[PDB]
Amino acid sequence: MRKVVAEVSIIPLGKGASVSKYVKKAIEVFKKYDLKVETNAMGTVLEGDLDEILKAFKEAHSTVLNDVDRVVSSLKIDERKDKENTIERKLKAIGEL
Amino acid sequence: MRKVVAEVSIIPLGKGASVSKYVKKAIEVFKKYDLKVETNAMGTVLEGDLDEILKAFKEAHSTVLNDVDRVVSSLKIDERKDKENTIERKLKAIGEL
Amino acid sequence: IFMRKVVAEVSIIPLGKGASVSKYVKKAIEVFKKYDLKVETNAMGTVLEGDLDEILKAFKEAHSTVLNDVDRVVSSLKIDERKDKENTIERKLKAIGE
Amino acid sequence: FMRKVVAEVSIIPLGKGASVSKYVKKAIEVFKKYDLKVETNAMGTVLEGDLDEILKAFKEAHSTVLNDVDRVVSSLKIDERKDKENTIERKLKAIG
Repeated sequence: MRKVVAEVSIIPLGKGASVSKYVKKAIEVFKKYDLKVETNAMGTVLEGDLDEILKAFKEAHSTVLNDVDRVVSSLKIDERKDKENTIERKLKAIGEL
Repeated sequence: MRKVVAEVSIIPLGKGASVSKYVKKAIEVFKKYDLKVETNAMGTVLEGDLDEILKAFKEAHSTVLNDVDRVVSSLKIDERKDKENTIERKLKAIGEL
Repeated sequence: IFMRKVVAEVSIIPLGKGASVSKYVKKAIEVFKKYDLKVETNAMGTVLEGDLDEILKAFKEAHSTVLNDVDRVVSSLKIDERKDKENTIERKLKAIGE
Repeated sequence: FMRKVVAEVSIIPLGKGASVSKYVKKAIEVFKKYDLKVETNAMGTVLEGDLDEILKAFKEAHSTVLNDVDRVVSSLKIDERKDKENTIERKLKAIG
């Protein structure tokens, strides 16, 4: 287990401004993995194994691409080896929990 | 009032992995403006006038830079003309409210 | 005083109908050329060098120009600023041996 | 089975003294070990090649830099389309 905190956004192009079903489809993929999932208005934060996050990201990106012609997906990872890599700690450290 | 939804992250390249202090300074800066501020584990989501968000972004970036030698800040704007640009609608649209 | 130099990268994603957005990407780039900035376009975004306020204004105009033709646009601006060294594309690339 | 995509990556180490060029250079050397076209710019590195290879390269680059510091924030952005080839060349030509 190599825990990290990440943020992902899967954006489909060519379908117009209303793409909520695609964003929802991606979130469903993340939930299939052993990850804590916190969705916000601009993306989804994930907490879990680095490899699992990488697999989930690829699957989320691919599942949306299956229904559209083009997708721009972003993955940001924040990992430190001196403290626990969790969403709770991160939030508590800045008074957002 | 040209409302948009955005996500920002201000990362200082000074001290080690310890930078929660700077993250908090930025959040407080945003809250001085007439913006809805929703912070998550990987950044802060903002809702409000575009010009106000740009101003806030610059100040937040600057306030953190005042204490360190280098800062890498990110601003992502999501704006549409067919529906209201609110955090509430975005979350409701994907069933995450 | 009239120059607070930084290096930045901008990418604009239009969410419209049809497969291809190069037309809008091109439009945004043309906007950058109206400001006193060094412009280095790559396959995933555009790198800019110049005054922070000018980059912010250029960013807003680029985003707005594309939004003029589509219903929704997701635009990204990343700023890299340091006070211990010069903020230029040149120094960044030479430092990397590129 | 090739699945070509274009991506951009930035590996940013936290806590070492504003100057992190040696770490950025290290990440770049890692990308070069993969069969990917590598085009570095002042704010990141653009990659072209197989998706899995890019994901692996991203992981290894992030990990290599993390080996020398306490914290690293790495970003990966993928742009993939099914209606046209996924090359840096085409993307650049399409926009002049």
